[PDB]
Amino acid sequence: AAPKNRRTIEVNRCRRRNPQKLIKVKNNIDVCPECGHLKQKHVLCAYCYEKVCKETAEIRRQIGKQEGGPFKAPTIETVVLYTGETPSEQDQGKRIIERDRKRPSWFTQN
Amino acid sequence: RFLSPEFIPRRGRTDPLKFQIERKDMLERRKVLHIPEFYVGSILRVTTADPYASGKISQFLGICIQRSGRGLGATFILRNVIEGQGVEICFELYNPRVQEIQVVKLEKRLDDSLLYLRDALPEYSTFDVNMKPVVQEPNQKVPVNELKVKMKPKPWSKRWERPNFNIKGIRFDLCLTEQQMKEAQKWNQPWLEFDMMREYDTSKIEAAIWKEIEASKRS
Amino acid sequence: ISHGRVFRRMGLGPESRIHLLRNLLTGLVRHERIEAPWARVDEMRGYAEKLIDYGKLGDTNERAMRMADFWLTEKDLIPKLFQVLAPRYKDQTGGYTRMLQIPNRSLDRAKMAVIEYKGNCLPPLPLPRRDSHLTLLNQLLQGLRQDLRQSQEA
Amino acid sequence: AIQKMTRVRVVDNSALGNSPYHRAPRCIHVYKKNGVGKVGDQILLAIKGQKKKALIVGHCMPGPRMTPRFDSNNVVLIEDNGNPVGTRIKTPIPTSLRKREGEYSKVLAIAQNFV
Amino acid sequence: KSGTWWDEHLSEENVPFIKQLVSDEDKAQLASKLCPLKDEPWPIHPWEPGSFRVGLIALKLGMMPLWTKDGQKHVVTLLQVQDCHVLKYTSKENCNGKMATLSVGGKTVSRFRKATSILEFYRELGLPPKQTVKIFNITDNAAIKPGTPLYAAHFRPGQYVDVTAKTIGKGFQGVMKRWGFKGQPATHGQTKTHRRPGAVATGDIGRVWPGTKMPGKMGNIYRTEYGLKVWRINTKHNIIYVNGSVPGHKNCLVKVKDSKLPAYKDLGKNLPFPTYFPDGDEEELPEDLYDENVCQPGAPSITFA
RNA sequence: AGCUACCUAAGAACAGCUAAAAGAGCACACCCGUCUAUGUAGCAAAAUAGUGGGAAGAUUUAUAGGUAGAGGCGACAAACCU
RNA sequence: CUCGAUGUUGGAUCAGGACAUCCCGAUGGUGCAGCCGCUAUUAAAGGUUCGUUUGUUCAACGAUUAAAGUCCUACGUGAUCUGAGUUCAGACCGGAGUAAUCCAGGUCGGUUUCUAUCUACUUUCAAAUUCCUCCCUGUACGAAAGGACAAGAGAAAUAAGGCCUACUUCACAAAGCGCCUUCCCCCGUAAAUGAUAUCAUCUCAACUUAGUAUACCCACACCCACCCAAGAACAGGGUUUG
Ligand SMILES: [K+]
Ligand SMILES: [K+]
Ligand SMILES: [Mg+2]
Ligand SMILES: [Mg+2]
Ligand SMILES: [Mg+2]
Ligand SMILES: [Mg+2]
Ligand SMILES: [Mg+2]
Ligand SMILES: [Mg+2]
Ligand SMILES: [Mg+2]
Ligand SMILES: [Mg+2]
Ligand SMILES: [Mg+2]
Ligand SMILES: [Mg+2]
Ligand SMILES: [Mg+2]
Ligand SMILES: [Mg+2]
Ligand SMILES: [Mg+2]
Ligand SMILES: [Mg+2]
Ligand SMILES: [Mg+2]
Ligand SMILES: [Mg+2]
Ligand SMILES: [Mg+2]
Repeated sequence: AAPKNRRTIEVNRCRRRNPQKLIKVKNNIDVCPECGHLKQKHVLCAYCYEKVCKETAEIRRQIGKQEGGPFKAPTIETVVLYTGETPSEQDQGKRIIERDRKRPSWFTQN
Repeated sequence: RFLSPEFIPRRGRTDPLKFQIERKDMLERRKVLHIPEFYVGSILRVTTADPYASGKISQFLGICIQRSGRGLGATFILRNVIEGQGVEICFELYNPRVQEIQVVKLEKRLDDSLLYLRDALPEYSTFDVNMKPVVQEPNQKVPVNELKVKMKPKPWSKRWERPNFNIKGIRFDLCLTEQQMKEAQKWNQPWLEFDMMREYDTSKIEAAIWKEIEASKRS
Repeated sequence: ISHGRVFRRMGLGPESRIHLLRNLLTGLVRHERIEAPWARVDEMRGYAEKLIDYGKLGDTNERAMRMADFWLTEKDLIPKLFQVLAPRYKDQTGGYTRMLQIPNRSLDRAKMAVIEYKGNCLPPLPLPRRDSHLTLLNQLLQGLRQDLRQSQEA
Repeated sequence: AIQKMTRVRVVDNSALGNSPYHRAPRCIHVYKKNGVGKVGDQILLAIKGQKKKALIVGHCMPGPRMTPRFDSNNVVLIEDNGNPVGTRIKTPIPTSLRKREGEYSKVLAIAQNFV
Repeated sequence: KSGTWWDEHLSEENVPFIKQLVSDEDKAQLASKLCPLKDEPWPIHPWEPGSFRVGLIALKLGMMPLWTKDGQKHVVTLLQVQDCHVLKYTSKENCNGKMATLSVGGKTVSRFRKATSILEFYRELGLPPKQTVKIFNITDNAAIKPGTPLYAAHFRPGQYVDVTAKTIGKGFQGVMKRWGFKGQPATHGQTKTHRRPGAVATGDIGRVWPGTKMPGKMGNIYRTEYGLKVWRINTKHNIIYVNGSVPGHKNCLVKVKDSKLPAYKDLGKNLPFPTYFPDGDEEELPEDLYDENVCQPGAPSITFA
């Protein structure tokens, strides 16, 4: 099967610009109250998620340095401590991960 | 506690009210007709009203090879060899024409279905129609007859050696070579054993079913 | 027609799907929080909950040990399951993970999720929170509730 | 259950049905509109190179519940009158055939065993 | 201008409170309608030949066997009457048809997911919204005051009903599954042609006739099953037991109506008219009404003799 | 005549099993291309998958050389000679 | 008309139409007692089998059937299939030719491309047909032999439309081999009364008789997200399971 005739630009403009083919305006965008950047309502904030991921990566590099090899996941819980912090009573017997910076305001010591 | 298998419904989107209402009719019919505990592998005698039988009553004795269905439609298949002719009947547990179900011999087998007896030697499907009931002691474990049957030559009605069938009560060593057994393992699905999401836990369903059974008998 | 079909068709087939879901679940047990395409994380989430329940059976349970051995492809994680993760969730009866949509993947624009075991040592995810009870709407409703409580006592 | 080309087992004691032959007896017609024979239906056989009517008295295909299912497809040779060709049927046959005493009085008369 | 759903702006504390509040209100709106005869009903006329009464909306619970005294097995479909009420009356004059109509509603759903005009309608009626609403052509003497509850015992064993629902949706289907076309041989040379329509017209006309059977969406349309016998009514749970199968999936809503097949014309002489009013009924019905031929569960075993 | 037909010089390969005289059988590597499906601007200006025929021989194959269009070469198919 | 191509005999698939009707309906005649026939008028809603054989259409034959209709549709339909045949290159037999070759004479073998631009169409539409058994009845009808019919009651098949309780293939489901439901008409004639033509006359006289639907659908959010028995996308249902 081949076209019997060329389709005119008038026919093609009626197909290409049909409201079905047009991009739709989104109405679920909003400002993240924590950082002020934009986000979709049902999706996490890209900026705040990245901030959390950058620190998770730093903590994971510390976990890597302590374990020092593959197949060495510990059999006890872990705690992340920041400069100026000490193990509490409930952090005894836990693997301690030391981060050389101040605790972020958003990563509360629970 | 033995809960007869037709009380545990299959997984699905059925509204639980429907199984409750159905259970009430199954339990009322059980007041009229005593439905005894039995398994695939038990020898049973079923008496049924038959408008065309002599005396208008039929009696069949056979080995239960299948228990299937749920609810008031639930059935079992009895199989016997009679004058060297294999025969089997699918009985409806709750059909009001059933007059009596007698457990001649209560026992369990290595498999949950004995459909492969259709391809076993006739002896393993032959049971005397006048055999007397074996007494079952109280509070004794149900016996598991560990008979591995000998088979007729291939082809069989189904490919019983394939892993999907998971049959343990066949003397495969006598009827199949090692090369024939190696081919069948190509259909093995070792991951299926570990698919946690496929597991259907009916423990909490049975607990509530037991409360209904006890409630009906209490009143 | 796919009425009532509860599982996805992923990977290269049924064994391949499990192997994908197993690799993901293994990563979740090591790192406590992974990101991956949203549907795979959705499909894997059911198994991650079931793995904890097997861990709560204990390492002396032969069936649970056989299940853990299949699902955890790095064997140091088998002692972690029974001795770290499961004791962490002994009080809970379910809901051991939380799953959240994150922005689409850059390269192929795939819908993505982040999934984590609850109670892990990582920095908290920026979870969504309901409006404060102090908003105009929630204060009008609060007034409504207490007015009822007053009349309910009568 | 029984259709054209189905090989049947003649279970009455007819000489025609029990004499050895190089070709197994084979249904060549089912006297039913849809062409699928069940218990109580008549079929035409190609048996020993001849054509003989038979009555189906058992088959391997599942029927309704409470009815017997046999390991073989069993027939009884009949005449165009309905009269049995043999005189003894040892193998069991369904009691449901006793609903058609009108048409099959003589065939039921030679039946020893019922199931 | 952005969209909003009912709980978007609510706090952790107000969400449980609002759910309890809306649920309690619905339960009490339904409880306020349980005595139609003490609430100034419309005239209760006697049944007459040529008279047409209302039907119901029920939910398909599932299927079940029953047996008749003859020993015959019949399968039946359980239809549960869930919160069926009359909603609207339209006079013969305003309907634009030859009959008056009575609008009935089926299943309670969420006020949070219904349109405002619909919420405005149900607020004026004083009921929670219904999932499905169906129109029933009635004769003038069969009108019921809107808000009146309808029950399973509106129907009686031995009667016949027509049941209408949407069939199971099967999506886009080929001609074999959709129309029973034979397709083409599996082997013997066939090239990429096993499940196709074949020819769709003749060469001469140069077109395809309207109505030609072709691949397309299958199911998910309203069918009626005519003339189903009511075997049993469970009045406690409001279950109708109709003979056989009815269109649709379990847990779908069905329209149950007195059968319009001619054999069953003017069999409503002994049926409740205009409907069954349990509050008016002097003697409570038993939990189960049975057709005479049904083997009841506790009845003794059949014994042909 | 770096393809292909045929030839020259001088090389190379051919597991296991059976039988044992071997243009024997079974069967790999290897050579071929019977049948089916796929593919038909292909993955491919002839392929892919399966199934096949042969596989110590008139076998298969690397290298160099020879025969040239009124011609060559040919277990004649008017085959093959970029 | 088409040789800057309208390729394909039979088959498969799906069938649209005619009526000159094979069957089912209603009539008239009969060398029509009855049962079967034969012949004509009306009727195209519904239906019109499976095999052995031949590439076959055709025919023969075996079993049936209410019946196994005749025809047209580019010898309907090959951008849907098949390729036995058919009809290029290879080869064989017989014959013809000095030979190259040839022969509606046989024989074996022999590449069936196409991603759909336009037109058209893609849930018309929920009214159903037929056989058989019983019964009427061994009655009517006949010397007998035989031997029915507008009824009545059943039980089926097929065709539509659904569905999954059980069985089966299976297994949160989809299916059939399983189950459930299925509801009007039709005109040819045959007869009264009765004039033109004071009888008669069924009447292209006026006139009187046989003898003319219902059901389904139906209110309208947010249109964040999630779920679904809804679904290609879209749409739809649910979330008082956010
Ligand atoms: K031409
Ligand atoms: K070709
Ligand atoms: Mg012969
Ligand atoms: Mg087919
Ligand atoms: Mg091709
Ligand atoms: Mg194909
Ligand atoms: Mg060889
Ligand atoms: Mg050569
Ligand atoms: Mg030659
Ligand atoms: Mg030549
Ligand atoms: Mg041209
Ligand atoms: Mg047609
Ligand atoms: Mg043609
Ligand atoms: Mg040429
Ligand atoms: Mg010669
Ligand atoms: Mg010659
Ligand atoms: Mg060939
Ligand atoms: Mg040829
Ligand atoms: Mg095309």
